[PDB]
Amino acid sequence: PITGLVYDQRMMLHHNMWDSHHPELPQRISRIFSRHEELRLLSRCHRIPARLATEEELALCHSSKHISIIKSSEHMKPRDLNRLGDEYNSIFISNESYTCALLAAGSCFNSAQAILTGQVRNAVAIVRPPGHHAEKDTACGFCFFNTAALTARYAQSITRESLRVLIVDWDVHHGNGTQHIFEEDDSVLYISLHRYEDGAFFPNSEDANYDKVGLGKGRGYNVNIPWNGGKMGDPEYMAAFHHLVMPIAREFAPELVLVSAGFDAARGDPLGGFQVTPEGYAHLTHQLMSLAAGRVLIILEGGYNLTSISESMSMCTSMLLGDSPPSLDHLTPLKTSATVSINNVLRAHAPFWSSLR
Ligand SMILES: CN(C)c1ccc(C(=O)N(CC(=O)NCc2ccccc2)Cc2ccc(C(=O)NO)cc2)cc1
Ligand SMILES: [K+]
Ligand SMILES: [K+]
Ligand SMILES: [Zn+2]
Repeated sequence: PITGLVYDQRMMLHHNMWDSHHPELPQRISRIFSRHEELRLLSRCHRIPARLATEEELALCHSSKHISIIKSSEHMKPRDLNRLGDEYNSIFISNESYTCALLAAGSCFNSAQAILTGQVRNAVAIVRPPGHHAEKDTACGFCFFNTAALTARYAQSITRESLRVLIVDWDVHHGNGTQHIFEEDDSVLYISLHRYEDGAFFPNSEDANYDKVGLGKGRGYNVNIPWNGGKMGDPEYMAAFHHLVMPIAREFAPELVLVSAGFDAARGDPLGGFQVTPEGYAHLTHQLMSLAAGRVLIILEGGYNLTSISESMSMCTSMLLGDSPPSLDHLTPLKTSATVSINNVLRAHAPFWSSLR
């Protein structure tokens, strides 16, 4: 029962060459990694080597046009990199972005393979750039390829096509890319908790609302938990896990759990506006570990307070290693709008899940 860890400093090379103060800094992952060494979590883990995703593996979720357009950025001069990135919503590109995107996806492939072959029980992936905003045919919100979506498809390719994968997305933003990719799919259950503000928060789309339950055979397999008008924290996310995430997950019975683990909902994040504590993330991780015989892969998405994301993700790795979960409140009453949100999701998904009756 070992925990895997994958990290490669080459993923720092991707950067915003016109703004050295951009929040998607290279030091996001180096600070997370350095904290794992200071807390002596690194030497307790088994080091998974990073690798490059192949274009065939990328084609599991993305179109040939999108892959070839991102690949062509390798050769561009800065003036043309700037024009190309301006065609997207919140995207900056450099000459090494494609390679870094390949390394983030290939690293999680090796981690899922290590989990599904039994080499490790679970794993953590300290990777960048993130992926959950990336669509089949376009890049968006600092994401080029959908690392979590690709990993679920890669997981099915090395086991069986119908492998039931649960994607839990606790990044403060809606994973619009992951939802659309698996929207008609009933083998991948997508559960996202995200700040919504009636569609005013990025990515500013009503697709993130609670009534989007999936399409076709995927009806019931898309669970949006949208927060509105409130500084959500540990009590709200714990109650969402107790009423929605866990009863639906246990009925779905996943064989593999992927966590789009953004930490921009953590306390102190400069743009998330929430106050989830590192002990809160630790509790959420310990919960998910009770699923799928403990086969949990935690993939870094967003998070932009260097101290916050380093302490938060370190708490998650400590849970995967088997350390005792923190004791939290449980009796703290929720903000009223959070009870409204949880009740709205229960109402929209009760027809599809007998555990929600
Ligand atoms: C350079 N600096 C300091 C910022 C730049 C953009 C924002 C921002 O606001 N966005 C969201 C957004 O709404 N942009 C439109 C807009 C228009 C006018 C005013 C304000 C915003 C970008 C963003 C995208 C994805 C993720 C993510 O993947 N997180 O995990 C994070 C952030 C903040 C600071
Ligand atoms: K989310
Ligand atoms: K789905
Ligand atoms: Zn985010």
